[PDB]
This record gives sequence, C-alpha cells and structure tokens, in this order.
Amino acid sequence: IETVPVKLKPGMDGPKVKQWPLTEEKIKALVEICTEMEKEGKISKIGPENPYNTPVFAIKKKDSTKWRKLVDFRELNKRTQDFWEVQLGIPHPAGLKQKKSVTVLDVGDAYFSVPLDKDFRKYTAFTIPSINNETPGIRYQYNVLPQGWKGSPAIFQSSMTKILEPFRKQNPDIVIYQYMDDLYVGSDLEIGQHRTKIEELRQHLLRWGGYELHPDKWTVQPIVLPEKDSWTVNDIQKLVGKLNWASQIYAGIKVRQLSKLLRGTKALTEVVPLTEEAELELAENREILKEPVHGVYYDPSKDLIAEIQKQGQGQWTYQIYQEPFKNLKTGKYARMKGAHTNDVKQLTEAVQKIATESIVIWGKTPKFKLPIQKETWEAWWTEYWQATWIPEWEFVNTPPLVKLWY
Amino acid sequence: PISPIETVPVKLKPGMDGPKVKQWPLTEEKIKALVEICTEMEKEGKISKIGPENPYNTPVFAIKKKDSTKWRKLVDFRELNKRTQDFWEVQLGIPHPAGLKQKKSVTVLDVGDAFYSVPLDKDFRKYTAFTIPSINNETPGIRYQYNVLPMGWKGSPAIFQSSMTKILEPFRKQNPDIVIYQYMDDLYVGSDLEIGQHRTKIEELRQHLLRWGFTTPDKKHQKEPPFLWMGYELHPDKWTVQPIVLPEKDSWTVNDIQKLVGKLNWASQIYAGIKVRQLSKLLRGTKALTEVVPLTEEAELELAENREILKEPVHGVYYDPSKDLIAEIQKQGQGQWTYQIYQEPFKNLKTGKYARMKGAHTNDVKQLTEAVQKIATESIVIWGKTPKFKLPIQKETWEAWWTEYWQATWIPEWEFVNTPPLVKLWYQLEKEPIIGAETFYVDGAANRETKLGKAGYVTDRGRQKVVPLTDTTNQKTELQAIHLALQDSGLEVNIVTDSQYALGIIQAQPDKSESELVSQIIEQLIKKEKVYLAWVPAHKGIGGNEQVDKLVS
DNA sequence: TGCCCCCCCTTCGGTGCTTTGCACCGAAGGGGGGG
Ligand SMILES: Nc1ccn([C@@H]2CS[C@H](COP(=O)(O)OP(=O)(O)OP(=O)(O)O)O2)c(=O)n1
Ligand SMILES: OC[C@H]1O[C@@](CO)(O[C@H]2O[C@H](CO)[C@@H](O)[C@H](O)[C@H]2O)[C@@H](O)[C@@H]1O
Ligand SMILES: [Mg+2]
Repeated sequence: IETVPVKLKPGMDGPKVKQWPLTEEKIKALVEICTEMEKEGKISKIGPENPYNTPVFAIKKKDSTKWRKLVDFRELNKRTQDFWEVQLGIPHPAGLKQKKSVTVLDVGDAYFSVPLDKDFRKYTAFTIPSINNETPGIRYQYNVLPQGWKGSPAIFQSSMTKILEPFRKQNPDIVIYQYMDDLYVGSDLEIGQHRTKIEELRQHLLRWGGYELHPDKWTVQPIVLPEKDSWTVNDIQKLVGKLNWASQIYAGIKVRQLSKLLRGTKALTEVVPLTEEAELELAENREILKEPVHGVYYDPSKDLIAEIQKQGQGQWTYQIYQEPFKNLKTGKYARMKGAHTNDVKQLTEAVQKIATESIVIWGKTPKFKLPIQKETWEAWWTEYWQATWIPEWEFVNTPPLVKLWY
Repeated sequence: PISPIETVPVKLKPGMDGPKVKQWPLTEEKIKALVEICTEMEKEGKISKIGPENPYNTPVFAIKKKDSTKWRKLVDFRELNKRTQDFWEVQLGIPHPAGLKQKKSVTVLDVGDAFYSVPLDKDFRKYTAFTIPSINNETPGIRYQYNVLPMGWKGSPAIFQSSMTKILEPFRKQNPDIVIYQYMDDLYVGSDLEIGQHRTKIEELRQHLLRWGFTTPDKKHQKEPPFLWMGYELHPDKWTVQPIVLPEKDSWTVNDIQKLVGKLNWASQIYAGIKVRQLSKLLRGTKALTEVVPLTEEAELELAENREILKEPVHGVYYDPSKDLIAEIQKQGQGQWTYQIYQEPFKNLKTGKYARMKGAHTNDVKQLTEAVQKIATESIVIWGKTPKFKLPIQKETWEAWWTEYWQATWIPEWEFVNTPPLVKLWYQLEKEPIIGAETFYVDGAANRETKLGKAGYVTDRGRQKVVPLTDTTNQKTELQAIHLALQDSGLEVNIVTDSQYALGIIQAQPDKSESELVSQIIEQLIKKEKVYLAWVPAHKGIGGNEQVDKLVS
C-alpha cells in the first residue's frame, strides 16, 4: 500500500529529547519487544547520523502481567501537521458519556499493518539505554504507523471504520470512540452482559489483527461552606475570603454584610453572633453555589486545563476549564490504593482518571497543572502509569490561600 | 587497517558550504611528528593528496601523548563542526566500577588506531581538506583530505562508537555469559570461565576485531590484576581510584580553587564525608580566573578536613546482585549531605554527596528528599534498581511533613537510623487560632516608583506600630510587617496578613533562605511556641486588616 | 588553538504572574573525570 505524505508544522524540526534511565526489568522488556519488532520489519536499527530522539519506557498492567512498550511522542505530536487541517480527524460522539459502562481496549497493534512515509520515519527515533552504560544506546526508528503518534489514528481512520462497521451495524446503541491507540466502547447492558460483547468485539478485531468505567457516577463536587452553631472571627474571616474568591466564578455573591460583623480590631477566637442580615447573605450565597454556573460552554477550538489540589487523607480535588474561573467540571478523586502511604502514586492515578474522563466527555486530554516538584514527579511517575497515552503537564507551587474546594 | 564496515552517511546542515581557513605555524618537532604520520597515513590509505580543485581548508596541529614517544595528530575543525549536521550521541553515561560483578577471569584491551580504522563517507571527504606547513619557510604546504574519521571532527566519536557496536554484536550474541564493557575503544571483558577457556574466548574476540580492521596492541592488553580502567584500579575483590593529587599553594587564584573543588567532587565517589561548600563560596562574585582569592578561615578548615579524609586509603567493593542495595545518608550542615551505598556493613560500593540549593527558600526535609532522588537516579543508572534507604529522620517527622505540606511528596521504603544531627521540622504552624494569644493584623506597602515603604501592625490588645522603609519592594514590606509582629509578640501569637506571597513562603516551613530577611523571620519562628498565620483579601474593609492598611498611609 | 560523554558549582537570561519583583528553570561559563 501507499504512504500518506506527512509533514511537520512549518518551521519546526523533529524531536530532540534525551532518554532517561530505566530499571533492569524495563530495559529487558524493551530489548525483547524491539528485537521482535525488528524481525517483523516494524522498526529498523539506526545510528547517530539521525539527530532525532524521543524517550522510551515500559508499563505493565497488573491484570495483563505483560510489558507494553510506551514511546513518549508528546514532542513529536506537537510538531506534527494537523490532520483536521487536512480533514482526516476522528469525530467525538456526544453519546459516550451517557452510557452505563465503558471499557477501554488497546488497539495500537492494528497500526503496525500500515507503512509510514519514508521521509517522516527519521522523526520517530528512540534509544534503549544500558545498565551501568555497559554499551552505547541502541537506536531504532519506525517503518509503520507508530503507537502513540497522533498521525496513526488519522491515517488508519478510513480502515478502522471498515473493520468496525458490522459490529456497529449490529449493535446500534453501543457507541465506540477512537482516541489515539484506544477504543472507548460504552453501552447500557448489565455489568456482566456488557463484558461479553466486549469479548465479541475483540474476536472481530483479532480476526484481522482496562477495567469498566462508569460515568453516571462521575459526581461533581461543588463549593460548600461550613455549617456551625457558633462562629469565631476567624471562621468569618475564612468564610469571607472564600466567597470573595468565588465571586470571580459566580454572579452576585456579596460580602458586605458579613464583612462588617468584623468591624474593629478583634481577637481571632472571639465568637461573633450572626445578624439576621448576615444569616440572609450566607444562606443566599449557599445556593448560588448549589447548582452549576450559568454561561459556561465547551469550546472544541481551545485547550482543556486541569488543576489538582492535595487535600489529605487520600482525597484530591480537581477542576477542568478553558478560561480561568469558567469551570466545565469540578471533581474530587479518592485514593483506593489501601495503605494511604504514597502521594505520587495517588496523583499519577488521579491524572489518569481525570484525563480518561476528558476523553470520554470531550474527546481529548487536558493539560495538567500538577501540585508537585518537577523532580519528585520525574523520579517516580512511570512506575504507576497504565495508559497508552500521556497528557501534557506542568508543575506549579501554589499554597492554598483559601481551601476553596473543601 | 581500515574496516570494511559500511560508512555512515553524513551531511552538512542545509544552506551551508564547507570551511575555508588558512593554516598557522607549528614547531619543527610538530611537523616531523605529522609528516611521519602524514606520508605514513597516506601509505595506509587514511588520507589522500588533493589540490586546488577542492576550495576547502582547515588548519592542523599535534600535541604530546601521555604514552611517551608517541604524538597525537589534530585538525582544528571548529568551523566544519559548525556546518556539519547534528548527531544523536549514543554515549549515554559513564560505566562505574561499583556496577561490576565479581568475575573469575578479567581482561582489558584497547583497540589501536581506533578512529583511523573507520572509513569516512565518500561524499563528505572533500570537506576535510587541510594543508601540512613544514616550518612555514620556503614551502606553503601540500593538501590532503581524510578517508577515515578525523580526531577533532564532531561526528567522529559517535560514528566510531556505533561502528564498534555493530562489530561487537555478533560476538556478544555468540557469548552471552561474557560481559563486555565497551567505552569508546576500551574493552573490559569479564567471565566465569577458567583462565584457559577465557583466553581462548579473548583471542577469538581479538581475531574477530582484526578481520573487521581493529588491531589490539599487546602494549595495551592487560592480563593481570590490577587492571587500569576508566580511572580506577580493579583488584579481584575490590577497586580503588587512581591517586588524587590536590593542589597545594601559598597563594590561590579563582582557577586554582576551581581545580581543587573539581578534584574533591571526583574524590567524593569513594571518600566519605568530602565537603566543598566553603571552598566554592570563594568562587562567588569573583570576576577573573587569575584573581587571587584569600581563603577564609572556614575554607582552610574545610580544606584541612578533606585532606585528612584523603590521607586514609579507601576501596570500593563490587556488586552482588543476590543482596539488597542499601543507601545511608548523613547531614553535614549548610545544606550538605553525604551518602554511602553498600550491601554488607562497612563495605561500600561507592559514596557521594548532595549539596545543591534548589530554590530561594527551603528546609532540610525537602533537601533530604532531593538527596534521596539523586541517589535513586544514580542507582538506576549503575545497578538498574533503587536501594533500600537508611535515613536520619523519624517516622513522625516525615509524617508531619507530608500531612502539613500541600504538594505531593514521597520517599521509598526507609528505616530510621540514629546518626545525629537528625533531620527535623524546626517549627509547625497551628492549624487553628490560639486562645489567649494576641492577634496581630499586619500590612506593608511600598511605592513602585519611589523605593519607599512602610511596615506595621495593629493588635486586638491595642498595640500598633509603623516603621519607615527605604530601598525596598512590595513583597519586602509584607515580609517586614510579619517580621515586626514576630519581634514584638510573645511566645504565642496569631497573625493575619493580606500577602499570599508571604503566606506561601512561611507555610512551606522553610529553615534556610538566600534572603537575610526571610532568614530573620525563620529564626523568630523557631523561637516561638505557637504561631497561627491567617490570610484575608486586601481592601475589602475587613476588621483589623482595614485599620492597619489605614495606618500604613 | 581539536572532538564526544558524565558529574558539581556559579552566573545569566527568558518566562509568567489577575507581576512592577520574584521564583523558577535551562543553558553556558568554570572545574573534575573517561576515551
Ligand atoms: N585526547 C583524545 C584522546 C582520545 N581521543 C579519541 C577517543 S578514542 C580514540 C583512540 O585513538 P587511538 O586508539 O587511535 O590512539 P590511542 O591513543 O588510543 O593509542 P592506541 O590504542 O595504541 O592506538 O581517540 C580523542 O579524540 N582525543
Ligand atoms: O516532565 C517534563 C519533562 O519531560 C520532558 C521529556 O523528558 O518533556 C515531556 O513533557 C513535557 C510536558 O508536558 C512536554 O512538553 C514534552 O513535549 C515531553 O517530551 C522534558 O522535556 C521535560 O523537562
Ligand atoms: Mg586506542
């Protein structure tokens, strides 16, 4: 078959990103995986005269118990030409977030039956390290549509439609969405009933070449205010600064008649009685925050942003937005790991969960603002990653002024 | 001889042509050195004569070699390197002897004439044009081009390395229980075969290299311990660094101190407890490498301590993969940490130190976490796994940090070890306001354009103060306002500020800072008994904050 | 009067913030070491 001509964006060069260190077991797996891929002509040994590189690592799903090679093509995807520009992109269906259950299938291997523009292959190089630098790195590049490259779903688009038409034909109320190497397949069938056409969809796929999500319990978590019999100056100061923040989000929240209960230079522990007109202000403000904000709509032409705060005892709050203070979703992630002993694992799992929700809902992952030092994240995150995609992220140091989201 | 391996295709960067540079003068001993090498290089096919049809040029020289009575030929390809395409370098790191296993039989070989045994892409050769001068009198020179990898060209190390990997790969696959450490042209070869079979494998590997054009001179074939390797000495059961000679000087320049610090950092991989904070402080704010710097008293002490450590002989041991790796860290003061990695007690694989200051404001618990991260990365590089940690911090201290600090943080499986000074939080902010403690409302403002400002407070007990400030900033006056509240309050205090900046720093429980002002605040926080610190928004007429904001103007 | 790699310590300059300095970060200068 014929390559599809592919280009970088104008005036950009290919990725040049250093390989990071890997454990013994990940290097062994990469050497087993790449050796076999070399033999099947999917990749080719290259040398140092190719000046491009992209980091490679491996993930092992606990249920699968087998390694999965993951090449971090984030840099390459940013520099690759848009395909919605050429109109080869994958439409998002609004029905997916409606379904009772959604299973994720890794279908990256179907990409390996389509060859890649020979002029583009050099941009796909990667380098396997060696323990104690016993040897120089070993380098490959792809001859086929790579896993993890945003061009592969787009180029393979015409084909997976043909592969899936009978299944969709036969199951009109199951909805299937392709995102990168993944198929998101949702339905309303009973919990163990849904699983079985999952397994049938598999056989139709294994006849050319995660764990059940449940969206209708992706509860939103709004801003709430404490309820008490008696209120300190400090309580009312904390209450006033929290509502003042929230008036950047909601309309007509007012502080004038809680703020003057604090007229005077008063002790933080003095108990100030609530006036009739402060009780009014507060129960009023309590419901403006009761239901969602009026005037906030998704824009597919703009990026999604996600913020997370650590709250403690295994809880993590998050907000997804595109314009500041216009949240499309606010949530609370709760760790179920067990011991409650690992912040980095909890955050890594929270990022996968949030990103998965954005895929199901809007069809793309958000750029994360992560509440962690860069070097703490980079020491550990790959040990807990289980997705075939990797979102954009950046690192922030923002103390809480208010505890808005508790 | 020249390898029959395929050449590596190489390109100039797009738009670029080749270099055009005149040659300079060299001594008579550095023309005979090269002509001996140059008509002999031509005899072996390494270079060929060119003339005026090729318009490119690049100058040439020679330098002495540690091996006495051999010279190293070099061409100054700085211009060509600029116009030559980028490479992805395959040397990702440096092997370390603590990552080696014990082996019954060991050999170390060098490949001779390494670069000159690898051919250069046909179409690129003409860009390597040069000229040989001959004293600069009565002859201009004759022109050659390289047919093999030139020393001084940007692509030569990578194309040699990659070529060597392709040549070795058949042999490694054939003998999987022979470890070959390949660094440039240097080959370490270990096995568990009796020395008989081992030497069979060796000369078999030597013959494989020779069919591909790579000699292994006997001069550099090491057969007996101790082997000289990568700057170390390999004994059967242990390894040493080759001797480290520190400068000793009556008068010191910046550049001398720079040399001294570098030697000590190199020593610190096996000599426990090395410190360089006070010697490196001398380098700050200087402005010439020949500037004489007098050692401070603290630097002399630190130098003398390091000198005592260096007089004592040390050795590392090799890696036993059937035992855990263990990493133990000690605190040295002024943001300095030293560590040891071992498997059996008092038998170090290696040592090291961590002493970077990350951030304007930090504490010992964060820096301990950074040391742990640096050790974890180094262990992955050398041994492919992370170690069990032994740390001088209590479980309670750590647990109070990751509950009170708002960023995700972690450290792996660790056991407390009592080696004072222990790492500890130096104060903790109260989660709730303190009954009976005075309430200070603080504020500071500066004038953007003037440099002038004020810091002050008012109090629920009627106390109030305003101090003038000169040559300051907005953020400084806010820090200053908190400084005064702490200075004038008792052992327990409640503080309300409108600076999220100041709250941000202090809520992170810093114990050191590059700021003298923040340092002064830290010493006051450490002397207090309880402190609650609260924020309110500015300019919303809030009781307390409004009155002090009123007062600062 | 050269090349490539790793490390540490210091300086400098670009980025973004409901900023007007400040904190962060990557690159580049010096040094060590390897070939
Ligand atoms: N100062 C240096 C040292 C080494 N090199 C490179 C790194 S590896 C390669 C080795 O060159 P050669 O083997 O031909 O000469 P050697 O000095 O090693 O002796 P022999 O091995 O006896 O042939 O030269 C360099 O470019 N600059
Ligand atoms: O974690 C950031 C760190 O990772 C690298 C890869 O080594 O960059 C990756 O992550 C970035 C943040 O989303 C992407 O912008 C980038 O394209 C991707 O390779 C480093 O470059 C970066 O320092
Ligand atoms: Mg040699």
